[PDB]
Amino acid sequence: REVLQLQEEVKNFITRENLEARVEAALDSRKNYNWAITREGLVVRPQR
Amino acid sequence: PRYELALILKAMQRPETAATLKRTIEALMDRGAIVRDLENLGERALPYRISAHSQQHNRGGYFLVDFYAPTAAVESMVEHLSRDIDVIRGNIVKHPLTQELKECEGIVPVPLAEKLYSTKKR
Amino acid sequence: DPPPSTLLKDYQNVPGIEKVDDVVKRLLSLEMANKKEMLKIKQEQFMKKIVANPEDTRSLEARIIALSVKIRSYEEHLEKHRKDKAHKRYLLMSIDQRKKMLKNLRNTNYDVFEKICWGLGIEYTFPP
Amino acid sequence: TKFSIYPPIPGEESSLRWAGKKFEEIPIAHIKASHNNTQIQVVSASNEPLAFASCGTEGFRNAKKGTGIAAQTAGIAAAARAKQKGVIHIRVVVKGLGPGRLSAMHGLIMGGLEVISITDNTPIPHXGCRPRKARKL
Amino acid sequence: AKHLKFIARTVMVQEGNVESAYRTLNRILTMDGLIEDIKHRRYYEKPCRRRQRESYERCRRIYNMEMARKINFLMRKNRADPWQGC
Amino acid sequence: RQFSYLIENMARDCGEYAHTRYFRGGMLTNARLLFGPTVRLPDLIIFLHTLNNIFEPHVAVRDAAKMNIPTVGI
Amino acid sequence: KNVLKIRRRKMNHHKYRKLVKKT
Amino acid sequence: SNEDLPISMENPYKEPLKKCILCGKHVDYKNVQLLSQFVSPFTGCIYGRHITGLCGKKQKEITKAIKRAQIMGFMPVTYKDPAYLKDPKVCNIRYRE
Amino acid sequence: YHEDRIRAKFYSVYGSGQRAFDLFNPNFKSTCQRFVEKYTELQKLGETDEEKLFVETGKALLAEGVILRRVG
RNA sequence: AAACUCCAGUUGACACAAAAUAGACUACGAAAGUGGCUUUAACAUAUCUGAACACACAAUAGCUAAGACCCAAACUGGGAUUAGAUACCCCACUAUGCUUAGCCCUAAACCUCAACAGUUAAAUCAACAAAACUGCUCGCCAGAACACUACGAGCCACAGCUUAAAACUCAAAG
Ligand code: FES
Ligand SMILES: [K+]
Ligand SMILES: [Mg+2]
Ligand SMILES: [Mg+2]
Ligand SMILES: [Mg+2]
Ligand SMILES: [Mg+2]
Ligand SMILES: [Mg+2]
Ligand SMILES: [Mg+2]
Ligand SMILES: [Mg+2]
Ligand SMILES: [Mg+2]
Ligand SMILES: [Mg+2]
Ligand SMILES: [Mg+2]
Ligand SMILES: [Mg+2]
Ligand SMILES: [Mg+2]
Ligand SMILES: [Mg+2]
Ligand SMILES: [Mg+2]
Ligand SMILES: [Mg+2]
Ligand SMILES: [Mg+2]
Ligand SMILES: [Mg+2]
Repeated sequence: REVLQLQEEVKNFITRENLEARVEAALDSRKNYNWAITREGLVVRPQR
Repeated sequence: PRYELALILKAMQRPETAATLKRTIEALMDRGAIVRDLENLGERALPYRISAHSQQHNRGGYFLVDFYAPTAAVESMVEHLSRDIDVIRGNIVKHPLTQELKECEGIVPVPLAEKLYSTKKR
Repeated sequence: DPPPSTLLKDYQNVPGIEKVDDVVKRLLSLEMANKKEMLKIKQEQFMKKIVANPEDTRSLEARIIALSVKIRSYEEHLEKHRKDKAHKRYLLMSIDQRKKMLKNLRNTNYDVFEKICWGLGIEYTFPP
Repeated sequence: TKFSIYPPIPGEESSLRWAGKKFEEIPIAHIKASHNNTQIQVVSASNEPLAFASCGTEGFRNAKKGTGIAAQTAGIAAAARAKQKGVIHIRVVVKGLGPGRLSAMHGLIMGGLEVISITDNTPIPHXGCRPRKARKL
Repeated sequence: AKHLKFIARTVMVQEGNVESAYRTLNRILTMDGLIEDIKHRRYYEKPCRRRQRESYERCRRIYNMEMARKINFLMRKNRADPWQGC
Repeated sequence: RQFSYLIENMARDCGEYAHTRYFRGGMLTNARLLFGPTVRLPDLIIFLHTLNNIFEPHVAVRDAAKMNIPTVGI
Repeated sequence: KNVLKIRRRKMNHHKYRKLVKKT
Repeated sequence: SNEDLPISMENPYKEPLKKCILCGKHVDYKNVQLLSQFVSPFTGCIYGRHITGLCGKKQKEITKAIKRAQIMGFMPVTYKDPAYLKDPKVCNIRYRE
Repeated sequence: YHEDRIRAKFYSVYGSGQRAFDLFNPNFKSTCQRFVEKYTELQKLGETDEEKLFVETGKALLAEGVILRRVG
């Protein structure tokens, strides 16, 4: 099962052919790893 | 194995920032790497003033690069980053998603230690 | 030394892995793994070559093979780290523990004692 | 709004203005509270020396410099040289746990200067250089 | 040196009350441990002496934290004698 | 101390004796000196509370066994 | 425990190290 | 014999073991917003498990992540980032009073 | 006892009700105890599962007029 | 007091040195020892005990050679104190503390409490300390001092380490 799941993801890996295209896309999106927590153990992600 | 390259580039325009990213990713592939993703964390202000290549930086672009590579390719890639002027700071760490977290049951209370001293009348 | 293209011990057996992408076969090889995955394969080869029942790993024979793969690992680590006194003690103790295994094996089953000494290239020397 | 003990951040605009000036434009009063002396120096936002005073410059000598009287006397002399240049509000920056750590701050208040904030810049290394050996006295 | 200024260990004065601010600042440094750390860093404390003090400070905390737990547990019996005369 | 009054009354009603107060040292082992040489000690002691106010055995439990007096205890 | 038995060995060693330096 | 006798059984009324706020969650060195919740707003000093309320296994993860983010250029050392000053307070420490 | 598993769940689902215990009265039956009697009586019928048997017991009490306010 | 006064303070640039907080945690390692970040390699033994005829390690100090040098600092110098002060206090500076390649192989190297297995009852048990015992095995001790000594032998050790007595003396030592 792990091999099958991996065989699907490999298609999305960056390659020398699609390297330039992926770079531009990354410069347009943003990933946010910031999230706080309360006393009740509840995540609080920022509204941005 | 699977690594993660926390890259802090210099505050530059889009044309120059794209040339540095591509230049940096071509160096990984030349050393036997298999890039997987390129996440952008956005351009922010550095927590402190960083000095690199005779330049005092106050801002930089944060980028992540998840990839697969052999063990011998890490040390050769750490040298390349040092030479590149556009890169303020770059470090490689084992990807945190390749470390399974053992399930936790809860906090176990610890009772006070007993029988530390003889039960004699001092 | 197993080639880098060799698949991992776990993934070689699963079906359908014969016909997959080249990139997926390079991620499941020894090239993208650590040094401890190549040692799991070196041990597997010796068992088939030497031991009658590869599946049984608790037998005195297998323990010698498992320990002889560790000894070779320490010698490759000491060839680059000469001033590592910790791994130099684990080597000299492992060499003394293997000799104690070869003594008990030579006293019980001499037929296999010759097989292991030949397969692994070991020469039992009587202590002074 | 409410009151906060946290200073305003330059990146974020604030509504707290002292005599029509921002928190950043306020001059600074650097105090160095040592064990045997206490130096005071007032500067502007652009790091321009305005006034300098110390227990030694006020006439105190040797052990008499490590007191709260000499520190207060030095704070009054520094608040009288800076008040002639148009100084009213200041930002205090103390450095050291000497005797004149608080007494010097009083002499600045007794010279017509108002303290809006207090900052501690005492040098603590995260390890650093090995200090001298312990005394037997 | 490389960090922003006037953001660390900085306290603002309320209504020109410098005394109350200085007490607050000195209480933040004490609770964080800087005050005591600055006093021991005046002279070099050798490892053996620093290990003797940490063990002394840790055994004092235990004792002081268990005695106080018994005082608050027995403070309920500090009331008047209900059987006065027997 | 909560039951000191109740016990003292019972002893009076049944024509018996009671000692609910602080037990002075020698009431049993040194009785002849405290009371007199012709004093007569109890033949039976009944402990309604075998502990003192510090959660330790009453001294009479040990002093009674010294003087060979049988004890009844709760 | 006292160090009276350590003090006897302390002088013995000191006088011996001082005698070797002299001879 | 008799049916009213007790039985050899485990405590039914026993309550589940308590968990820290971060139990079952992943601590990453890039989540500076979470790591700043366990440092002093004034000195940047890391708090202890008697203030944070975390367990031993999770307090070690916060520490290793803070020390890694500080030297990588993600988090400041001497002070807490002012941007995260208005975040929920989970630490049991009161300075002003 | 076997009924302690029942009581632990009742107190968790509902908890002690407005009714206060009377420990002086030896022959006193609490709201929880009444729930146990019905729960056990329905067990004699033949139901072999706790979830259904537990749910059916509460309905019987509601029919008898008992007040069962769940924590939720 | 001496010293400094091409000193001091603010700001900026700026390490082959040392590693706040976390740590009220008690983990790793045979011990020594190990608490800044990252990566690579990596932490013996499917019964136990077992080498003072051997092998490999072993804090600090110290030796040899080549380097680095903020700070600290034996030695030394100066100031002061003192009846004197070859010390305690102040200042300055060196070997040394660091790196590299080798040697030296010592400690209150002490948690002064051996390894494996097992027990909590009986006489629990001189005292103190960190409660009292069983089985098995190795190592070690037999009055004090002479003695971490002499001689002999071995060792890259040459003012050294290890092993280690005797004569005379005491009726105590502990
Ligand atoms: S209690 Fe489960 S992780 Fe802290
Ligand atoms: K010790
Ligand atoms: Mg004593
Ligand atoms: Mg002598
Ligand atoms: Mg052995
Ligand atoms: Mg030995
Ligand atoms: Mg050594
Ligand atoms: Mg040296
Ligand atoms: Mg110096
Ligand atoms: Mg002199
Ligand atoms: Mg030097
Ligand atoms: Mg040294
Ligand atoms: Mg030690
Ligand atoms: Mg010993
Ligand atoms: Mg042994
Ligand atoms: Mg003798
Ligand atoms: Mg010696
Ligand atoms: Mg000798
Ligand atoms: Mg000789």
